[PDB]
Amino acid sequence: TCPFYKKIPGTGFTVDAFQYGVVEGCTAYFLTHFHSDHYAGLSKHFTFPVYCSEITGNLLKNKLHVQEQYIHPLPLDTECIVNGVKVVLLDANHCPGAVMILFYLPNGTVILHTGDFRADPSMERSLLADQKVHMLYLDTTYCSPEYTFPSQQEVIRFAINTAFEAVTLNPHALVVCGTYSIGKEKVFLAIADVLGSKVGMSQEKYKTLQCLNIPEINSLITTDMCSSLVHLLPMMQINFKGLQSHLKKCGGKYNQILAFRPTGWTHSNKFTRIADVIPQTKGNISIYGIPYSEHSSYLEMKRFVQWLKPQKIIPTVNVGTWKSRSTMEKYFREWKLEAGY
Ligand code: NI
Repeated sequence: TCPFYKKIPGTGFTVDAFQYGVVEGCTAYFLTHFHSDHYAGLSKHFTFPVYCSEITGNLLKNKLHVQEQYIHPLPLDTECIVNGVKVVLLDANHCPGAVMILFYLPNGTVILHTGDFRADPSMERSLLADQKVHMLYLDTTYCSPEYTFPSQQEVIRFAINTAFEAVTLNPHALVVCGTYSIGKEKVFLAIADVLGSKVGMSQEKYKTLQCLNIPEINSLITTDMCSSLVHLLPMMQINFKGLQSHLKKCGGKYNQILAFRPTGWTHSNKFTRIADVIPQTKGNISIYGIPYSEHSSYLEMKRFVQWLKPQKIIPTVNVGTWKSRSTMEKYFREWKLEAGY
């Protein structure tokens, strides 16, 4: 059944709750972003109002064929009325079109639902600064102190310098980048930009990217693989078997692959710096795992919450085990005692 952490009290609303059938008493279904664990259940047969960002609405229409009459896109940073309740969508610094949702309940309670987010100090100067938030529905994906990772900027700097050096040493090297969802477009776009290439990809992936309102996108991507030296493939294909196979397909245009797998966290982060990352190599194939995250680190999450000072926190991730739930509740209490709220 629909879990309680997907329901917004005092409303008829649910958040990211499309796989339970008809949720009894739900008058409006919000969708924070277009990732499959969140949209699971939507299709062209859905006949209830869906509230979301413009970008998420483009992907619902074009990829899932949800009918236009049920898609209700809202602008960001704008007070809107939904079934009689004031809401605001805020940028979540996750993947394209990803939002956080502020609900202003008739009784005076204010609720923030983060969806999936990567907390950032810039959020401390949004419409969040303007009033008190009583309840926080929090993306706790990396809510443990072992989860450190570098800034997105440091990671992109590493990838750009690595690719540029490899291809300048060998003009017959191909660069490959893995993907299985929207998000992390900076990795492959930044590398293509430094090499003066477009990124080549499948028709299905090109269609997905043309939904994202990225400026000058027609200048950066293509379905012509032959004219491109940065290829996107399914993340599943980013291994030695899959990459050897792909190299055969390029008809001796290339004699070397340099591949990037943008992982979330991997336990080489507890020891190794970004400057010190090395690839796995077999023959003329090298694979780099790079820690490009679109979720908060433990420290970024802690700063956000100690800034916001909510009265109650409801985790939305890692809620399935008692040991996880109990550990998270211990960090929340530490945070509150250290900061004094
Ligand atoms: Ni997500």
